[PDB]
Parts: sequence; C-alpha cells; structure tokens
Amino acid sequence: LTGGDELRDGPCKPITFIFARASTEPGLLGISTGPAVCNRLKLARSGDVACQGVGPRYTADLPSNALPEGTSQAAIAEAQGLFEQAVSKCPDTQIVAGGYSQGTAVMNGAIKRLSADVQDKIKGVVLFGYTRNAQERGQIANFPKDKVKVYCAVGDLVCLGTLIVAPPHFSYLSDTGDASDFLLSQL
Repeated sequence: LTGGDELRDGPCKPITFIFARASTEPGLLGISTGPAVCNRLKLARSGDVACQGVGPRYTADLPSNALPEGTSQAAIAEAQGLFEQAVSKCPDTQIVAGGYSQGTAVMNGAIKRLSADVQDKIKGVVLFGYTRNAQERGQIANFPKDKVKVYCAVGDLVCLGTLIVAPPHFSYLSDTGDASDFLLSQL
C-alpha cells in the first residue's frame, strides 16, 4: 500500500526499478523524478514493476555532495547491496535504475563496483542532473555507455563539474517520459 520499498517487501516482479533520490528529498523514491518514472513504468507494464528507492542509509544530505565520489560510502554500499539483492532474491527480474542529483553519484559509485554478472541484469539507467557528468565523461564508470541515458538540462551546472544549483536543475519533469521510454526500450 505504501511505495518505494517493493524489492524489500516482495513479491518479485519481472521488472525491478531501483532509484536514488536528490539531496533534501524525503523517503525512498523522493518526491520528484523517482515517483514520476516509477509511475510511468507501472502504467506501461501494469502489475510487472517493483519500485525500490535507495534508503534509509542514503540520507540525501547536502554536505555529502562534496565527498570524493559525490556521496557517502554508506549510500553507495546500500545501493550496491540492493542491486545484489534484486539478482539473488529475484533471479528472473530485469533491473532498471535511475537517480537524480546526488542520487546519480550513488548510482555511479554503486554500479561501477558491481560484478559483470550483476551489471548484465541492469538493462538501463537514467541519470537526471548527473553530478558526476564531467568527472565520468557522461557515463557510469566500468559499465556500458549504451545502457545509460544522462539528462543534463542546459544550464544545469552540476553537469559541468560544479555543485552549483541553478533553475534548470529542477526542469526534469519534462524528461521523465523520455526516461521511462528509454528504460522500457532497454527491457
């Protein structure tokens, strides 16, 4: 009945969407792009999607953006554990994933650390306002470029190797349909 913990709650679904929210967002999926994409996936594949947010160890606090990899080690470990848990708990699931702002740093840090076998189960990843875009040359490290789509709005300065938050950083509602479409196409 409540959202964002559907991998931990079970039952397994054919599609598991794992999402890391932006700094300051409450809850597991957050309150912006994470639910927007989750809900689009559920409309397109009714009854086939589990949405799982990265939390609560990932606290989405502002200061963590300045740490080496752009988020906390705890957040990266939590996300990495959820990818591993999807594959072991639900061997038939196909994973799609995403993040927003700091959550994109969580995704990059976690996915780059996964084995090839678990990476192969992750069919697509959408990154809105990717805070590691410059640092990672527009992809996730140690993971295929063609499985990632980055949404960096014009003038969203966090994609330029800064932590400056400007208005285009909040313009991603208009990209959530494209993002859902990309994830569905990868599935």
